Amino acid sequence: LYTVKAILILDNDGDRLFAKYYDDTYPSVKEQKAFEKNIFNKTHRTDSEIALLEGLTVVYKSSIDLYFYVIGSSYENELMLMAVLNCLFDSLSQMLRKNVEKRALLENMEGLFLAVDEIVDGGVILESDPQQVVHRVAL
Amino acid sequence: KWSCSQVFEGHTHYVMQIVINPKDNNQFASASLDRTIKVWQLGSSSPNFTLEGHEKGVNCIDYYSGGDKPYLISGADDRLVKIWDYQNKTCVQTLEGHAQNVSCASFHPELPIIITGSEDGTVRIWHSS
Amino acid sequence: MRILMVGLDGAGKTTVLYKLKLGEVITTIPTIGFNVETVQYKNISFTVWDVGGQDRIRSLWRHYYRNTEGVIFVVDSNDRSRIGEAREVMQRMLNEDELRNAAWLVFANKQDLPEAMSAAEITEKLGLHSIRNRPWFIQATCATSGEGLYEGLEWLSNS
Amino acid sequence: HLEKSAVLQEARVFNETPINPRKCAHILTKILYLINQGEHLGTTEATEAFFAMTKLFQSNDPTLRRMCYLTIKEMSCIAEDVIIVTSSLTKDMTGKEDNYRGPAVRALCQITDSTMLQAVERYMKQ
Repeated sequence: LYTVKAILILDNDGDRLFAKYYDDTYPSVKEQKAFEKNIFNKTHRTDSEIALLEGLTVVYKSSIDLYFYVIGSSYENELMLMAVLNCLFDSLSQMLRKNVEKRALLENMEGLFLAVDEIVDGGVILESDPQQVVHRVAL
Repeated sequence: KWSCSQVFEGHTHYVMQIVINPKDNNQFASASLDRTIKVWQLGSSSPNFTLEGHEKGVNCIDYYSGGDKPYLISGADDRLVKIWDYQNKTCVQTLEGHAQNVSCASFHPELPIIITGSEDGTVRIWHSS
Repeated sequence: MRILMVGLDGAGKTTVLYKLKLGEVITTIPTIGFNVETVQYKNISFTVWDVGGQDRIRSLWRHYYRNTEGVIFVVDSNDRSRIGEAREVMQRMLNEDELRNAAWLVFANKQDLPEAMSAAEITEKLGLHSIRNRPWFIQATCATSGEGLYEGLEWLSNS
Repeated sequence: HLEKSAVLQEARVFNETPINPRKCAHILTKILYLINQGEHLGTTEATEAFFAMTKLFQSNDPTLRRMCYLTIKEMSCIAEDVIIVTSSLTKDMTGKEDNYRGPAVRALCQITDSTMLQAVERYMKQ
């Protein structure tokens, strides 16, 4: 039981606006931020549903001032990961009552924290239905 | 010589069945068509607590027997027998009962089943797991 | 009004609480933890913290001391072997700074049992007469009947 | 954004009489923020904050319940006398609605150990 390695929603530098680690491989801030900077540097300023970083398929999207991440295994493809990443974007948008930017996330830090935990649970994909997550969470 | 020891006043409807709890014989429950089964003590005329065991009146009350089994069952004419835990006070599960008003329902002690009867002439046995 | 109700295991603390809240005599399990409930009596809303009396939990009561306006100490009047132990627990409880001004109400309980010690007997054994620093009262109770319970809530409300 | 010390500290009021679902839920959000933003909790204040929160489980509000699940898992390992929160989680877990159901099992089971395993089983089977 494992698909998603980690989820990060990063500003346009790779610094932690947010990350919640569905791996046990980053718990300390220094390394959680390093990871975040690492994934953001590869993936950014080339938007696609694919990136390969650290031998893992990284699926990412972007907004005005954020890049949104799911990191998962590379034995899969973008599309499986993408379903998590689409939930992540979508659910935060509907939850916060505003599209994902740094402003929406900061506006409601609580909605963001709770919403992401419903999407991924210890690296298993707990939820992937944006609607379900949003009802499930209370602001 | 069958003097009236105590009178219990609590039930506001037709008291269909009475059973004695086997963990305290001083306790019994009575089922009445008032949508409750009320657990009473001998000492107390009044029911010392009420359970709302069914929704269309309670025909029967039974305990699931034993030294470590606090259970009630309710049967009702809503076609259904309901299992309740008297310790936790929640309704453990609902049993389909019969395809017509459940006349009575009881617990088998040894076997994990509930045996119910209905006015459709049918008896059904349900696995209690 | 904030109330902490403690006593040794099996004294009748939860029975008391749910008699008060539900007018019902429930079938208890040992409380590994607390129960907390709000009870209305005569325009007062008592928030009662019933904290389990077995050893592991007994070690934890001190977290519930702070903010306590009154203390209900339940005693099983029928258990003579453990009365000294009750006395020991209660005495050092009386030394607790967070419990310093809290009203002290002892319930001598299971008064319904034939050999139950009397409230006077219990008062001597628990050393209640020697409390001069705050309000105390002892009340014979039977939590199953409800006897003495509201006399307790009454006394307490007059802190 | 935040300072871990101030937020871990002010949480201690829950342990006494105040339960205030709004205030406590906010304070909890702040804890989740300290971790999320990237900070490390101080153990004394954490241990204290954990014992305090369990009182907050009495009040059943879906946002407060939610805060409580994430915060106890994160604070579980950097806290003492956590065992008290099991009962409160079971109480929450049986309560019908996905907000309680799913998030509680996960928070409860994480804190739950072989002694406690037995307790969660009825609710788990359901």
